[PDB]
Amino acid sequence: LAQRLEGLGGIFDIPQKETRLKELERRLEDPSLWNDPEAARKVSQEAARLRRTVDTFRSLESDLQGLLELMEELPAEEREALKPELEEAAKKLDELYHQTLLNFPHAEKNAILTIQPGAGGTEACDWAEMLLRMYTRFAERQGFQVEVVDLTPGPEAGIDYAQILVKGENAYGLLSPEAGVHRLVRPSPFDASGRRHTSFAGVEVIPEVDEEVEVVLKPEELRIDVMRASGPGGQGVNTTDSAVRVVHLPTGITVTCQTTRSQIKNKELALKILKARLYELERKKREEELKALRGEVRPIEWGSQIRSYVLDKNYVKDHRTGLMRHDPENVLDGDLMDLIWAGLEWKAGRR
Repeated sequence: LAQRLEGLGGIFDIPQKETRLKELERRLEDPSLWNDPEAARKVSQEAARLRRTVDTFRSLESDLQGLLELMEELPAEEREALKPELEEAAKKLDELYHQTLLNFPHAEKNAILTIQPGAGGTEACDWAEMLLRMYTRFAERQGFQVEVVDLTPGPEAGIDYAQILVKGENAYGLLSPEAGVHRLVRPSPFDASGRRHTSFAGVEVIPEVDEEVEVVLKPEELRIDVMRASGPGGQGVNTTDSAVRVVHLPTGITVTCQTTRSQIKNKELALKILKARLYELERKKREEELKALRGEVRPIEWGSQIRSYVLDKNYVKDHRTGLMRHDPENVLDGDLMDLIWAGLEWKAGRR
């Protein structure tokens, strides 16, 4: 299959677009439309990378009969001058594949992940907090920083809403195939009869883009509110603390943010998120469009849960990818990579 990566890694169409990014950049009247010349050198990496693909499969296929020398002799002065080029290769292969699985759009950008319970009652709020812990642990073990933009606790337990900002390379991309509905099956700690409950929570992920590509906001298009959760009776120093709710009147889109103390840094974040949600509202719409042009029915949508975590029977099962894991306790503690790559491939495989 890594043989067929060169299959949909496009290597017959890509060897022709390379000698193109250069010609448009050769004419002196290129920087006339500035927004095109800046993405012709960046896209020209794909011009040089393909040779880096054949050059690596030739270097790789050395191994197809390279260790023939070492399996015939063990010391190797000349051969170990080629093997340290194989780990730059063995690890250049994974890279390639995982590199190609990550190039969409904004795959590179940080991520804004949001969780809200669905049906199930108290069970669903606990489940939502569980997913939050899962993604927080996921970030943790990946070297990403997490900024709890907001976190609304639930009536009786768990959370009623949560929204985080995961900062790190390809946060969006990696987390992107996780957007969807998640189903939980197990007996509820909240119900005395050991009756299995079924609970749901949905997860969203959009990317935190570059604000330059984002619209600009009219102060008169917003309604800033400074909120103080709700202190039980004691509202003396609780009359003005630090959380701000920005509303975007034209849409009704709203963003709340209690990350820090400085009420002024929070407005900044609330607005950084808000901007990105509008940006998302656009793309979503700019795509409901190409359907107008030869798109009369339903595209490709998955209604029920994308993944199931059924604990009393000890397995986690991704219904799209098909990947089944027997250690839900690990999945639930952050170990998500294998579920992700698989999702990325399932998503790629359909573009």
